[PDB]
Amino acid sequence: SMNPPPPETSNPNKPKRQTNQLQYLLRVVLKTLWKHQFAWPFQQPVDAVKLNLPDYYKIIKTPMDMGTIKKRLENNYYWNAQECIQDFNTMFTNCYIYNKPGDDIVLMAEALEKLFLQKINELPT
Amino acid sequence: AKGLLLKG
Ligand SMILES: [Cl-]
Ligand SMILES: [Cl-]
Ligand SMILES: [Cl-]
Ligand code: NA
Ligand code: NA
Ligand code: NA
Ligand code: NA
Ligand code: NA
Repeated sequence: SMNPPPPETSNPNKPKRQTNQLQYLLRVVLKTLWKHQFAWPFQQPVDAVKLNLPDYYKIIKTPMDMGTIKKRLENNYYWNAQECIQDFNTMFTNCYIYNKPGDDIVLMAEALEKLFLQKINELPT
Repeated sequence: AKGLLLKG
């Protein structure tokens, strides 16, 4: 019934740094992914209370969303780009796991993921 | 599905 605490976006014990690849990922999020027409269901944690999804956090034990990722980038939470890419993969996979093929939300995730992977394939360095 | 269409 209740929502879990959302994923942390800062941790005083976790080392932080800025890298040009992490800056590129933030640029991709802000310029391209955040304002995509299909972005809005991914811009914040799934609110199982509002949506009355008592099973969501029984099925999804590693939640992730683009609002969390964006804040992590803005707070320099990550040590490397791979951590951030893994968070994106987790977000997309969670959507595929909870929902079912043919759902419009799955089509939205697939389109966002296709665009994200295009941007990954253009990562600098 | 999550009922997102019902939100609005
Ligand atoms: Cl709650
Ligand atoms: Cl990096
Ligand atoms: Cl839905
Ligand atoms: Na640094
Ligand atoms: Na760097
Ligand atoms: Na549910
Ligand atoms: Na890593
Ligand atoms: Na709508």
